[PDB]
Amino acid sequence: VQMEYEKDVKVAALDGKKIAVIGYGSQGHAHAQNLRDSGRDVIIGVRPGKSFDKAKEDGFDTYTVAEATKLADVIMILAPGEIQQELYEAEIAPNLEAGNAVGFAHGFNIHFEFIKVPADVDVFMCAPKGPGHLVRRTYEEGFGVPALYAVYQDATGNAKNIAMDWCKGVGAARVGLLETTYKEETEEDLFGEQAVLCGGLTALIEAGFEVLTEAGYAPELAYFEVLHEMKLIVDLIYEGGFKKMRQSISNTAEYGDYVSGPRVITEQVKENMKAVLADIQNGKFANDFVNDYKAGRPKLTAYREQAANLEIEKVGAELRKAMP
Amino acid sequence: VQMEYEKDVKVAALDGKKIAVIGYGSQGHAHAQNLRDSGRDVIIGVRPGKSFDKAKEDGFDTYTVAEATKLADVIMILAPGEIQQELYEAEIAPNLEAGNAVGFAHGFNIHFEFIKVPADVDVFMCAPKGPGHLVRRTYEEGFGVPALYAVYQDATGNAKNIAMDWCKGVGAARVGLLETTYKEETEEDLFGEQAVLCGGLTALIEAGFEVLTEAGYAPELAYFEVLHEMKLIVDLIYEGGFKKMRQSISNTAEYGDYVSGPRVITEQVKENMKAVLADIQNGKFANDFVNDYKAGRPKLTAYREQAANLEIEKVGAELRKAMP
Repeated sequence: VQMEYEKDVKVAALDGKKIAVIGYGSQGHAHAQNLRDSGRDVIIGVRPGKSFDKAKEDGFDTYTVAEATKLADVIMILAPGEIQQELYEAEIAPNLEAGNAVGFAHGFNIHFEFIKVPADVDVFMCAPKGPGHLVRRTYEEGFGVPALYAVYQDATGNAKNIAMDWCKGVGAARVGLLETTYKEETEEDLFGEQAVLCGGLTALIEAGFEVLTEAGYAPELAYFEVLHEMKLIVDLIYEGGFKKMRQSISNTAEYGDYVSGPRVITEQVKENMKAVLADIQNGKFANDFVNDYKAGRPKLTAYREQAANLEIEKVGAELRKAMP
Repeated sequence: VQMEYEKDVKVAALDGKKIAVIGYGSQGHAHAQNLRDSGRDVIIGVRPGKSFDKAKEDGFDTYTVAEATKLADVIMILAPGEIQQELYEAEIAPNLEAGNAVGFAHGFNIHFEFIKVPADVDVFMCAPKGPGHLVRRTYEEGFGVPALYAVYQDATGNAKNIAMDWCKGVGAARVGLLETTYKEETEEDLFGEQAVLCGGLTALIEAGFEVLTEAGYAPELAYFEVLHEMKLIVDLIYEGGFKKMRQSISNTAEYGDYVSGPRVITEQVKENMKAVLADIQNGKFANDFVNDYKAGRPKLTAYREQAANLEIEKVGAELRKAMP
């Protein structure tokens, strides 16, 4: 795959199109405002309430989800993943007309087919790889956040042009675009957050904190040596990969990295990751998540409360207050 | 243990002391410049060469290691770990007097007794939890980098005041100090970098990248999904612990974290970490590091050349180029 920029957006396919951003959370706000600022004709579709009035206060023609869908040619759904299906069936699906384009920033619901859009309507993706506030600020400072785009179904023949022009309008084409598919975006993103970025990482930190404190070491220092110091290392990797990080640390740290990394993350861990990937590919994770939501989030409930009781989280909070 | 600040630096024990900083790398430069800006009487001891001239350029009275040691009351050794022993025996030890204080920023060589300092000389530590340029620049902008301080032997009775006044002089007391011991700093620092921050982390990322690319996914998205996106996750952990990070990510991502984290990092991984810790405590890691250095770094050589051949490093370098 080759990375793409503003020069590669061949068609300004959003020209003359009535655009509805569904949701006015952090992400919806960033998308709609960025596009407005770029030149596009943006309205907002929300439940009446906090976000609604803030959208009107922000200067947007705001409506319900249904009427904003009726008025729109392009409808980007930026509600929370867990309410997209219900919101789509109730408010969006009855108001779609052939030749509309329906966008998402995450492939989960379309890929796993919890939502199915009629085959005379385009489904596209623009997935900026950053949080809404950063997508807005980097644009509010004319560069942006790199993004993935994809098309799930192309009824009109313009779906890829709409997705790239969306990524142009929100600033992402300034820094870089990667083409993907709904399936690859969904599965690589679920795997990355589960196996490395969020699950693996937090579990790796927690396991190291437990080894130290169970061996009798001071928890405040352990907090520094498994968590606080991580930011520096990750910043170095972000800017220059393993190579830049391993150049900047001491030779003693570097050698311990090469020697002990493979003793901690073994072949068995790589196997465990494969079983994590398999459950993403075969739909079992997606079903577990959606089932938990439908049951009233009982697993998420237990998880969140156990996590609030962790020693590292209490020690960490105190130390963060002590260091303004 | 509780966090201490400038207020807790009871005595200004560096007052009237001639201070030698041994080494003029980034760490030496930071420590010496901050202390001189703090108004301490700082000379540089380093072998003739560019460092010798860069120090003389920066306005420091600059001598050989042996000659600087002879002039100084307080001698802070900031040469690289691997040469401190030879450097100390040849150049430093002959020029120490009773009531001098010798400083380190890392306890490795004192804790494992590669270096033994006469019993009428203080041995202390001030260990900023950041790299030199950061220790320098934060000082210039009016705050600093947190630090650990410790004392290994206190001959004069002023060792601890000297360590805290050093941390105050380099800016660390602006942010927070933590008292530790030479044994705990050494063993927790070695374990943190090996099990979590450096070794664990890079092996985790690499195992994830391999699982994705061996399963057939595009290497460039995998880079984003196991590496590039980690900066945001870790910044959130740095600012507000797991709690803030888990609030900030999607519920799908957060759910996957709770569910897959413990599948990847198992009890067996925690057992692997315990064996890592044990080889730190029993001195085997230390001896293997020093033996590799004595034999001409042959293991480190192989490791470094293998690291340079990693697909994730080749694909990351291209993408980091494509995203300036």
